[PDB]
Amino acid sequence: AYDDLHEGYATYTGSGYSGGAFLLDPIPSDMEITAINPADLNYGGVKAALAGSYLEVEGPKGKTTVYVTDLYPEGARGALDLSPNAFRKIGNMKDGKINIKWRVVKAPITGNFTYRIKEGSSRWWAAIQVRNHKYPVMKMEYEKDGKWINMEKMDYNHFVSTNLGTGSLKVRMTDIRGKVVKDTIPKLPESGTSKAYTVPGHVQFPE
Ligand SMILES: OC[C@H]1O[C@@H](O[C@H]2[C@H](O)[C@@H](O)[C@H](O[C@H]3[C@H](O)[C@@H](O)[C@H](O[C@H]4[C@H](O)[C@@H](O)[C@H](O[C@H]5[C@H](O)[C@@H](O)[C@H](O[C@H]6[C@H](O)[C@@H](O)[C@H](O)O[C@@H]6CO)O[C@@H]5CO)O[C@@H]4CO)O[C@@H]3CO)O[C@@H]2CO)[C@H](O)[C@@H](O)[C@@H]1O
Repeated sequence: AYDDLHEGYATYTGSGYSGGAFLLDPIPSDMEITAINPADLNYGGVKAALAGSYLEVEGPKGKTTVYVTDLYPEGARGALDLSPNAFRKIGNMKDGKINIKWRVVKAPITGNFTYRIKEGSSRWWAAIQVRNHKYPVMKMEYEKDGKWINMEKMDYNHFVSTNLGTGSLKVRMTDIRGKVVKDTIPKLPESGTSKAYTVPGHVQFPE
């Protein structure tokens, strides 16, 4: 987002570093992270729209930036569940709950997307996650026989389709601002991949 704004409340949690719902592991233990309420997570009617986004969060004591790694199931609109190293920067740990303002911001990252091909993926069914993206990824499409096919983003932060075809995949990704970039991902196997793997991408959303 270039500009954005939300109000709500934050609490804190030790979860989300490992086994978070968005399958973004490994998460370095000293990263500042957050779980996010389902209503804001599924922005624009896209499941996990905000997975792997970064938020700037302002509390009573200051501002800080967090990586969104997990779902906050019991969260109301605007609600966030921060890691302790983030919460203590913007509020007092003696509080179980604080008022916050927050917004989607550009990821503090460098380089291009990487893609994660989920175990079980094949030409018949594949789940493809985008990582290292500067803004939330709202949409992913691949080209098959001259037409662009929309992939459904899943709760587990991968985009899914079926009968994708043989050969390398031409893909296009759309961010929360409507910016579109295109890339190529190496071919999917004929049989389901026994293990998940990552592939370096060659494109990034614009600044
Ligand atoms: O030779 C005879 C004829 O064959 C035809 O071709 C057939 C072919 O024979 C057949 O093998 C093939 O079967 C494939 C299916 O088409 C395809 O749908 C299927 O996809 C499965 C996949 O195997 C499986 O791994 C995957 O599991 C996902 C799951 O969906 C997902 O929900 C779950 O996510 C969870 C996370 O793992 C978890 O961490 C998180 O917390 O929760 C998540 C959500 O709950 O993840 C798992 C694992 O990744 O599901 C998909 C989809 O259901 O794969 C089959 C085997 O490859 O079909 C072909 C076409 O029908 C020819 O057409 C004909 O000519 C021949 O004569």
